[PDB]
Amino acid sequence: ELGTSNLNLDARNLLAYKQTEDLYHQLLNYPQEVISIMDQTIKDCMVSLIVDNNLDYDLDEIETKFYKVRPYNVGSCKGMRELNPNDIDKLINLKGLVLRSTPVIPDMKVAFFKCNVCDHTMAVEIDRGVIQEPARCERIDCNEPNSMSLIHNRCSFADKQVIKLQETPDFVPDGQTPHSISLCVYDELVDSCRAGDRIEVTGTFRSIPIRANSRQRVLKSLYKTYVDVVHVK
Amino acid sequence: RRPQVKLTAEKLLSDKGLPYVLKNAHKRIRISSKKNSYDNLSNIIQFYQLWAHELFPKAKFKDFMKICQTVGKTDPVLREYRVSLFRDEMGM
Amino acid sequence: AADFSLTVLRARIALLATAIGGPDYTSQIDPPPYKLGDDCLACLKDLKRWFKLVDDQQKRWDVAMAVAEYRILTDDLLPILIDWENKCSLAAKLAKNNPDHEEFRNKAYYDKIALNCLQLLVLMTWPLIVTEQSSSNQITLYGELKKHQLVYKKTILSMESGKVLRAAIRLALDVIKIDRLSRTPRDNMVLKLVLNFFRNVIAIEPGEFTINTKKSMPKKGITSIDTLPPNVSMDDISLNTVISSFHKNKVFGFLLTLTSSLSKEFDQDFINIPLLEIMFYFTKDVNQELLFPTSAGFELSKLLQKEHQMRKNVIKHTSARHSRFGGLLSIQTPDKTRLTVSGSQALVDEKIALQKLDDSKKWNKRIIKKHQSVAAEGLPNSLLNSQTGKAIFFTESNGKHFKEFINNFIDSGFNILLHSVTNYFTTEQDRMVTLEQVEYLLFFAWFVKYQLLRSKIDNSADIKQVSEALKEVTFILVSSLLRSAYDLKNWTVTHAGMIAFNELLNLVSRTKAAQEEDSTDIEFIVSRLFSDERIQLLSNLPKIGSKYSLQFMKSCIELTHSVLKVLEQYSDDKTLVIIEVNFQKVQANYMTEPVIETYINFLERFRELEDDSIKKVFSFFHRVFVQAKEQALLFRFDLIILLREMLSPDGLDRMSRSRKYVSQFSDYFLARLKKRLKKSPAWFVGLLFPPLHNSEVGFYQRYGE
Amino acid sequence: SFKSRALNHVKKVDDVTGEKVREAFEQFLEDFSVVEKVYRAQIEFMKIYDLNTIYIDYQHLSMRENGALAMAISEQYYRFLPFLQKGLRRVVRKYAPELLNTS
DNA sequence: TCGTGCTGAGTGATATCTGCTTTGGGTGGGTGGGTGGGTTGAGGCAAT
DNA sequence: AGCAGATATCACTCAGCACGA
Ligand SMILES: [Zn+2]
Repeated sequence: ELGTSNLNLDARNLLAYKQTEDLYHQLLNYPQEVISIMDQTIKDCMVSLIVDNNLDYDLDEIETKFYKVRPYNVGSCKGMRELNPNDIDKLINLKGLVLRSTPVIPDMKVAFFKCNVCDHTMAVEIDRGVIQEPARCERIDCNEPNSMSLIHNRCSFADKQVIKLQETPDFVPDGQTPHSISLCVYDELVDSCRAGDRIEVTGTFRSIPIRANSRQRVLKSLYKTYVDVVHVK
Repeated sequence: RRPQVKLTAEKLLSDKGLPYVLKNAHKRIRISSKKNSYDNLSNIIQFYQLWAHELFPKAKFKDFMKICQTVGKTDPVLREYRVSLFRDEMGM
Repeated sequence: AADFSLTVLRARIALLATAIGGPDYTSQIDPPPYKLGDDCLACLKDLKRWFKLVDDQQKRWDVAMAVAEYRILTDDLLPILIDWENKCSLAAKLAKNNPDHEEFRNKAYYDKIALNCLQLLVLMTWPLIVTEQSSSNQITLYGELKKHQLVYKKTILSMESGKVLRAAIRLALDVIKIDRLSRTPRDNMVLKLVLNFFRNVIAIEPGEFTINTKKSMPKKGITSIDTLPPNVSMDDISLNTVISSFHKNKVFGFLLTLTSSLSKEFDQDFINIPLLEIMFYFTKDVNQELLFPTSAGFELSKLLQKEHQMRKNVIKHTSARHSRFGGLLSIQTPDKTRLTVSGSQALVDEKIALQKLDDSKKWNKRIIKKHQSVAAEGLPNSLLNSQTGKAIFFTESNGKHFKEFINNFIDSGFNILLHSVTNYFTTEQDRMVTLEQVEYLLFFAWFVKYQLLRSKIDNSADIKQVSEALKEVTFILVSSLLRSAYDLKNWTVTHAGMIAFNELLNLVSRTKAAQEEDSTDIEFIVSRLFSDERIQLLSNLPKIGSKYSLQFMKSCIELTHSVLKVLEQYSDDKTLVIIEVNFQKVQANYMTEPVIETYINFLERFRELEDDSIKKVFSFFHRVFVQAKEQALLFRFDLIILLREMLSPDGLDRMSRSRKYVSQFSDYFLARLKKRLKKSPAWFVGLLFPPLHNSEVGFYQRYGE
Repeated sequence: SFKSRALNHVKKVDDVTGEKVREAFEQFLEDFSVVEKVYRAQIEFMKIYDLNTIYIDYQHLSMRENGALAMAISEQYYRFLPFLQKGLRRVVRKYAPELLNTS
């Protein structure tokens, strides 16, 4: 009715149902795949409601939307000092104070390529941030190799933002400098919390390699940790 | 100076190949009158694509098809095999 | 030596250019009037002598480059012609006021200067053709001279709204003022010069982008293929601007007057060929369907909706979350082995998983395409090589003017022009070069098809205007041209003859539809044209089509469709005697693996074709599968893969009749394939491979019995 | 004594939708009125003073063509901008031929 | 008009060698910049 | 040590002909 897409899910409700206790455990253990499955299922039920109820609502509008799920209340909140490597790629809850938020960063989703010889265009999806540029024109008649140009302004982008979070005052055991963690928010969650605001964030604890230098594929041994936020309160 | 991998007649005639298709291709493939035509086409292509992938990973599907075409036109052993098949079936 | 001589040549031509003349700034009148120099006529004669003695006899093109560098044309000849035309117009107005009033002195000298200027214009604007024997200098200066020609055409069509066209028309009318018997050979030469000038103006167009192939193309690749000069855009040299200028300067009226009195008050030998070339260059790049379609807003909304549907179908392949979300999939093969894929769509769908598996593969099988540069044979860009769907976007007024001009020509003198051209060419067949053959065939085909379309749209204007195509002289000329082109392996003339024959068959079908009793004399023509050799030829065309360009394929397909249509209709209507015609024999003739292959190849490119091509292809397929019962031909994998592509949600729009044809054919094909597979398990293997040619088992394979 | 490959501009695939946008834009600049023509007069004004920029009121655009033209330009301005310039030049050519060339 | 080599030079392609340059720090400079980092201590200047 | 450009030596495709069928 309101035209929104994001759905807020209480993880405890999964435990409240006999069938989905395993699903709750999997979400706690394997969040990425479970979240993707949940998004697709949400879209499927949304379309099926209109299909079964033979409502007058337009279906084409629904088919062209992106749907998401924002789970919260996934257990007791840990501390920034209690995050060990065992918690990598797992769903965590963290309370803290917002300290700064970078401006909106455009994140690429779909790459748009153009042929230099026949003015033919094609869109290639991006996986793990790797553009799958064609080797040659897809046209039978025009098979010109190595003639594809990327049009930056005709591509599809997403919203990204990096936020610095500090542990709450009560979490400091003795009174030393409070520790901080970096958060990443995408799409609607962008601009969902200003500096100096106390928030609770649910997300995935992730580690990403850091390149030694800009010239080479060489990586640092030490990994950097951050949180892929899925819900903000 | 590296030998290329080719879809040779040898390959085609191995246990994983034509004999594999004959042994189990009616069970997996099924053309349904209650299903959409696109679904049946996709099912047939799915079976043959998985078999091809298993057999000869280097190539794509269409490429595989083309290669198959050329092999069948050229190879005399493959021809023999085919004829054999046909003969044995006609005798039943 | 060579460089020093080039410098001397450039300096001397620059001195000539500065000596021809220039604007007189002394006079207070603005804009200043052009003033002729002391030796204007001598300068023009010397320039022509340079052209003759250096450009041609020594096989070079340095003189033309030197002339273009110093802007001899845009600054001297065009202003001179325009000023002379304005003086003549003022004299005509004065004569209207009073016939005895005259304001001309040295009229003979002015006319001499104007004629020399027009001759030099024709010399500079003559088409440029590069052959195999062309010298290194000629080969090296091709692109620059083509760009200079583009600039010349733009200036001719723009300056003073193109009054030099009116000057040329006046020069031609000067010859027209004297009777045919009184016309000296010089006057006919002037008329031919004017017609050649118009043909050259229409013909010029951007050249090709020639690249050395010595070295395999770099990692950078091709940047862009641009041949336009710096300050020239496609809008200046397009046929739209040509139509606008011609309508403004009443060139169309002059051409209509020439072509209406053709062979009656004029010497046809001089005028027939130039008119034919002019009209071919007029209508070579024009599709006749566009001429018979705010409406722009409605079409824009429809196209936006089409793009919206395409984007909606594309959306299913995009992940809601960002790229770095990091979902990993494991897919189990029928044997217990797991393959890894990445992406949310992979987890949520299986067809997407297999498509990604396919797509991820690095190895590509080499595809070799036999490309022939049109500039090599000297031909211009035309329907033969222009990509299907390339539409000339006319304005409403320009489109109306062009349609009116073509209609008037077809109702006035197309019959006579075709008769004269056919007589002259059949009298001199062997001397034909490829260009003349292609030109004649394309002109005939275009005008016949346009008349057919207009007759369909409008019940008034009718086939009797193009009835001269039916006559046997033109028919035998076309048949001989096509057959010789086939025999000598000249594929471009083959293509042109194919198009002409397809139009002729469509025409004859319409005439038979008109009246049977009056169409007995056309049953004669049908019997003549379906001669066994011709049958064979026509059948062979498709079998070879697969090797050549797309357009070749399409013409093959269309000619096949027309041939089968006429054959079936005339077998049903009456009996046919060439040797009696056995429609089943021909049909059978048409049923072989190359034909099918050709068809498949053509259908692979379905995202660029219209619905008519798909309809014809699937009509042929219906003939194959149902009427002929030659089903073994179609039990292939190329067809199955292509049909999956057609029927997939991303392939073809749901709201389309082409999808209806495809769905019906797919249903029938799948039913018969299932029945065959249930009968013979061997066919599972068989599908993969071409048909067996074994006496023992061949029958069994083909027909299952 | 050399191997040479030729490429042609007639092989290129045209943007059908973009051309229709140009066709619609030409009508808007040539027929819109509020009763003297608004943009025909403006083009004349630039001709006398030799000005480059041409100002179009977005409110006027939404009125003509039911709003399809305005909506299309709004979402895709980078894509359709080159085609708008093609349409403007054609109208300039018809009514201000001398405006195309720089002063 | 199918099948089976023999010829073949053309059109590739991919397995295979030849030269930077880098970190950061004055053992590359200030005709690469100071919004790509370094950078705390002394010194001179104007507003106070 | 790693990376980007380049050389040169490696095969493969369409090309077409002789025999016979
Ligand atoms: Zn291309």
